[PDB]
Amino acid sequence: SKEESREFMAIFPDIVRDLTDHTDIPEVTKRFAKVLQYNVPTGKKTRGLSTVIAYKMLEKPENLTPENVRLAGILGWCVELLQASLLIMDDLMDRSETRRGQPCWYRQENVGFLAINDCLHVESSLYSVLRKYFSHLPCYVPIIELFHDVNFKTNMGQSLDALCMKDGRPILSQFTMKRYSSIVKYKTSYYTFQLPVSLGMYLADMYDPEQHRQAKTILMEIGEFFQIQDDFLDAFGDSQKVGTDIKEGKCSWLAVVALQRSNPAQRQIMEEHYGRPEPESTQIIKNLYIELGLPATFAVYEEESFNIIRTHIHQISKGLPHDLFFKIMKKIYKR
Amino acid sequence: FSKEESREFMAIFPDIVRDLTDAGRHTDIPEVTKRFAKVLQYNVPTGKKTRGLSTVIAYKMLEKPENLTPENVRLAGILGWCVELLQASLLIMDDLMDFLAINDCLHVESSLYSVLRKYFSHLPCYVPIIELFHDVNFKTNMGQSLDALCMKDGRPILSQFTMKRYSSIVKYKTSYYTFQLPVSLGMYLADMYDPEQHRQAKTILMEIGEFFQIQDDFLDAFGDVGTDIKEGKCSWLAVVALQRSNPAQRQIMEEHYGRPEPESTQIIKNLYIELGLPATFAVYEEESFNIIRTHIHQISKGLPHDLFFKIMKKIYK
Ligand SMILES: CC(C)=CCC/C(C)=C/COP(=O)(O)OP(=O)(O)O
Ligand SMILES: [Mg+2]
Ligand SMILES: [Mg+2]
Ligand SMILES: [Mg+2]
Ligand SMILES: [Mg+2]
Ligand SMILES: [Mg+2]
Repeated sequence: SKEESREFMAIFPDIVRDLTDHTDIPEVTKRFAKVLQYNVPTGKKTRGLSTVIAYKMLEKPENLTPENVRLAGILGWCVELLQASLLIMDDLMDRSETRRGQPCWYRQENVGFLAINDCLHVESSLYSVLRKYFSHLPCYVPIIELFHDVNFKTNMGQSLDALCMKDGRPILSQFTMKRYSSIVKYKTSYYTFQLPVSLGMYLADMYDPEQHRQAKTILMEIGEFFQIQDDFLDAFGDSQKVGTDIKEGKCSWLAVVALQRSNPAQRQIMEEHYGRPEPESTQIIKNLYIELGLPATFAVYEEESFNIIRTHIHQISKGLPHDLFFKIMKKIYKR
Repeated sequence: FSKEESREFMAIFPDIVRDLTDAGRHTDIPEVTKRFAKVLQYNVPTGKKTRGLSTVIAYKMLEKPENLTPENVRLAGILGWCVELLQASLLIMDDLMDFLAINDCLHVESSLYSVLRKYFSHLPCYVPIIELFHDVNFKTNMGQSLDALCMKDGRPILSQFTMKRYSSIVKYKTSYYTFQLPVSLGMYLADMYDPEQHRQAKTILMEIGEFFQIQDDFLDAFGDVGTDIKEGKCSWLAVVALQRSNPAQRQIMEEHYGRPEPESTQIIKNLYIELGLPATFAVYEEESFNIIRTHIHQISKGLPHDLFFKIMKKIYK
C-alpha cells in the first residue's frame, strides 16, 4: 500500500535525529548518521512494514489510531536496525563485495574491521529508540526482552552456520537436513518472522505465552519454506541478483538435498567442486543439481509444504486471527 | 579485595555459563551451545576481575548493613559478571581488529542481557539497570569510533591529537563502562535511583577514569611491553608531546609516530624524554590526586566518601 509505505519511510529521518541529534563529540555523531543512512533505509524494508501490517491485523479496529500505527512503524525500524547490524557483520565475516548491488559497508574507505564496532553500535541504538517512544507503555519490557533474546538466538544461528566451514572450505559431512533446519530457524526465522509478529502482539497488549508459542509453530514452518525457496532461486531463479551460494560454499537446501540423493561419484563432484572460486566449478555443481532433478524435488516440496502449513493454520487456537497467517503465506508462496 | 569476596564472586561464573548454555532446557542445537560455553570459559573468567569485584564492593558500601544478605551480595556478584561479559566482548573485538569468530563479540555482549532478565526481571532495579547497560554500550561504541577517527589509511592524524578529543575518547571508550557502570549498578541494586546521587558519583568517577588512562598511557612507554607508539594510538604522551613540540620536534612525530620499525619507537621515546614528559606526568599525578581527594571529601547527596577513596587509592597506589 502506497500510504503504509510512505508513512513508514517518513519515520526513518526522525530515528536518525533521535540517535545523532553528545554535543561534545559532533564528529562521531555525524559519522553514525552516515552509518545509519547507508545501511538501514535502502531497499524493500519487508520486515519493518510486516511489523506494521501484523499490528493492524492483531489490534482492535477502534485502537488503530495514526499515533499507534506510528509506534508500530518505529518497532518496524528497530527490526530494520537489528537486520542492518547483522548484515554489516555478516558481510565482513563472508568477505562479500556487495549487498543488494551496494558495496558492503566494511569495504568503504577507512572502515574495514571497524564494521565490528559499527555492527554493535547499530544494534545497541534500537534500545535507545525503544526507551524514547515506549518506556511509558506496558509493552516496553517484553519488547526489550524479545529484541535481546532474538539477538542471542540469531548469534547461535550464525555460529551453527560457521560450524559447516573450516579453513574457508565446506565440511559436507555437516550438510544434514537437521542442521540446515536448525540454521534457518535460529539465523533467519526468529528475526524475520517471529520478531515482527511478536512485536505486533505486544503493542496490541497480547502477552499470553501460549498465543506467542502457537504463532512461533506456524511462523517457523513458513520461515523454513521462505529460506528453501530463497536457496532454490539462488541457482535456478531468472538473474535478469546473481547467485553466489555455490562459490561461497553455503549449507543451502540444494547442497543438502544434492548430498542425500548423490551416488558416490556425484558425492565426489561436491567434495571436489563445491565452495570453489572458479566459474567452471559453479557450473559443474549447477549441472549436478539439474542431473539430480532438484527443480522437480523443490516443485513437490513447494506444493506439499503449502498444504501442510495451511492445515496447521486452520487448527490455530486462542484469539489469533487465521487471516494474518494466510496473508503471510500468500506473500511468501506468491499465491 | 578480600579472600572471601574474591572466592564467592568466582564461584558464580560456572552458574552463569550453565544459565546461558541451557543446562536444564535440553536444546535442539547442543553442538553450538557447547561451543558458546567454551567462548565464555576461555575469554570471561581469566586474570583480574577488578570491574566485576568493584560492583560487589560498591554495593556492600552503599547498601544498609542490615540488607547485606548472602542472597543480595550474590546478586551484586551477578551484576559484576555482566560488567565482565561486556569487558570480554570489548576485548574480543580488539583481538579481532588486530577459534574465536567475529560474531562471538556480539554474542557475548548479548548474553549479559539474558543474565539480567533471569536474575533481576522481577526486582524494582531492573529497568534502570538494563537502561544503564544500553546507554553505556552505545557510549562505549561512540568512544571506539572517536578513537578510530584519529587514524586514516593506516597513519595517525596528528592534527586530531588534541587534549579535548583525548578526554572525550577516555570518557566514552573506557570511563563509562570501567568506573560509572560498576558504581551505578551498586547504587541501583541498593535502590538508590536519585539522578543527583548518580551525577555526583559520575563527576568523581570521570576524573578517576582520566588519571587511570593517563597513568596507563605513561607506563606504556616508561614502565619496566608497550606498543602505543608503534600502533599510533592517541595517548596522553603523544597529545602532550605535540602541545610542547617546536616545529622540528613536530616533524619527528610526523615522520616516526605509528611506524612498525622498532628504531622509530626509540626515536619517539627519546623525544618524549627530551620534551620532559616524565616530569610533566609527575606534576599531573600530584595535582590530579589533590583535586580528586578534594572532590571525594566534598561528596554529598548522602554518598559514602570511603567507597571513592578505596577506588582512588587502588588507581594511584
Ligand atoms: C549473528 C549474525 C552476524 C547473523 C547474520 C544473519 C544473516 C541474515 C546473514 C546472511 O546469511 P548468509 O551469509 O548465509 O547470506 P547472504 O550474506 O548472501 O545474505
Ligand atoms: Mg553468512
Ligand atoms: Mg553472507
Ligand atoms: Mg549474498
Ligand atoms: Mg540466499
Ligand atoms: Mg594502554
